[PDB]
Amino acid sequence: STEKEKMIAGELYRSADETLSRDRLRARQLIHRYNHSLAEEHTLRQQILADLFGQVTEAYIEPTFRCDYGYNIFLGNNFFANFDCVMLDVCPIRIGDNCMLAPGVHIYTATHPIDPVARNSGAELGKPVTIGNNVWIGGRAVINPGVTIGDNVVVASGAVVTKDVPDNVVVGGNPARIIKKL
Amino acid sequence: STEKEKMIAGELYRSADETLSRDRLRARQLIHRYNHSLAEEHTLRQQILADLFGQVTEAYIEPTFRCDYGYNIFLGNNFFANFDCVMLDVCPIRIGDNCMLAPGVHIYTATHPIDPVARNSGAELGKPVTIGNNVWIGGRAVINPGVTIGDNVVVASGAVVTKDVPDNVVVGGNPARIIKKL
Amino acid sequence: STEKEKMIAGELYRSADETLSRDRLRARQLIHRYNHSLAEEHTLRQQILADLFGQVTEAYIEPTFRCDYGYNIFLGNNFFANFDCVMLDVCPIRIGDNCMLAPGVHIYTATHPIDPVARNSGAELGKPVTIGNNVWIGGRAVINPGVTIGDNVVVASGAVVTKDVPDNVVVGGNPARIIKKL
Ligand code: PBM
Ligand code: PBM
Ligand code: PBM
Ligand code: PBM
Ligand code: PBM
Repeated sequence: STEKEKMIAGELYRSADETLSRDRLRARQLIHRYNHSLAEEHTLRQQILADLFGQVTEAYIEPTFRCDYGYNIFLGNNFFANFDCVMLDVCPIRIGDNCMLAPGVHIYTATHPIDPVARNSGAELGKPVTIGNNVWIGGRAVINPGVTIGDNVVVASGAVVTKDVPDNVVVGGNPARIIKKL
Repeated sequence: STEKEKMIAGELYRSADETLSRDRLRARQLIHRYNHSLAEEHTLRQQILADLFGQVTEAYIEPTFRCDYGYNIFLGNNFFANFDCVMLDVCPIRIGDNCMLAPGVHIYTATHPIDPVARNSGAELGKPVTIGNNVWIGGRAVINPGVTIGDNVVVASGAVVTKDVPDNVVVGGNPARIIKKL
Repeated sequence: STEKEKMIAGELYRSADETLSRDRLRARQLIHRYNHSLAEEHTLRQQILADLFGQVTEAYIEPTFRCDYGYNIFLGNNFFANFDCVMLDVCPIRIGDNCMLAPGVHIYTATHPIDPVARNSGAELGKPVTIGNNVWIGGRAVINPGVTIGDNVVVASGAVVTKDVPDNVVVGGNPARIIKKL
């Protein structure tokens, strides 16, 4: 297996890999163009996002936006994200329809072994993140690697999501807990 | 009743109202000027803040700063904010005298219904935020919509404030709780 | 004691002090140059950090990076920090070998008295931060003033650290608590 295939599949990979280095530069180029583009530039922004992401249809994303690869982000219909959102997509980040991200939401997929020896060994690895339909994620929340958020979930601002979230609940806190059922 | 008066009053409003859209454009223009202002350009900075806010006297605000409208921000005397502070002022954000915001403090006022049908309906709404005199808000705190913070309050770094905070306490945590009486 | 000596030693100091002011200005110049440097400007980035920090050997720091003075930052071998990290170094921030900071980690040393009269009095003070060897700090964590983090610690994303952390543990939450032993 290619290092890219290993990375996407959530296995140990090498980021210094040639293809991956090139992929990150391509994404950086597109991100940079996205972020310095004007808001009146709809065709350009839409064109850049179609190029960047694995899947996208309607998407309103305020700069500044950031991702690592782009092709690991899969966004359902009518996606909305306020400024300073970060989607670090070492592994697939799959988001359903009608998602709303408030400002400064961070979604991570990269991780490291907790054991220091292993960590300092160059080991690189990620875990996918999946988010359902009609999910609202409040300002400055953090969604950790390997998390699955169900449909119709409201994530309060500043929440740090470390475990799966079932359908139809409001979560909040660090660590995030169920606040109430919808 | 114009959409603007509805917005400010904390009622359902339509952001696409032409007057509100002109208003956000003006704010972005002013914010952009502020953020790219060289350092010794203190006059320019002061004049921009006088033009942007609903009320301001002495105010030291390190770029980058961000707000939505500007005119819903009312700042008391001797206001101070470190870099990357954000005041999303769909509704009034009233802050008393001698306020100190550390870096990356976010104050929000916009909200959404928790019900997904209602949320996906295009319903736009906010709640005011009021902060007292002599309040010190630590790095990366989040102040949520509808919250009132009393006088002489210390908000610990990273705190996420979801409810009123009475006078003379230190609060911290997410959710933020009383840590000690002053 | 020059105000500088007081600042560094964690005593009440006056920031408006000319050398300090010059020192902060110098730091801003270097940071600015670092932050706008293109990637392949290896030589330059490394040269700038050598000039900025009190101690550094191998350090990979993704822009944007930010500090107050630079000379209060002491970094051990093989230092790594992702983008948006902030080290506000009014007092010494001493970090061991093989440290890894995920994006948007904030380390603070400045503080203010909790008493309002004393706070509004112009009182300026800091507390040193010390971090051990082989520490991995997750995305958007906050390390507060006066904290000491032992060796082989993993600080979970979004954790807010307010008290010392002993060797060989994973901490997480706000406030951060021991999640498990390593
Ligand atoms: C089509 Pb392959 C498992 C580098
Ligand atoms: C228009 Pb909503 C990301 C507070
Ligand atoms: C210079 Pb004080 C708002 C951490
Ligand atoms: C050798 Pb002195 C405490 C400016
Ligand atoms: C691939 Pb690590 C510096 C969150």
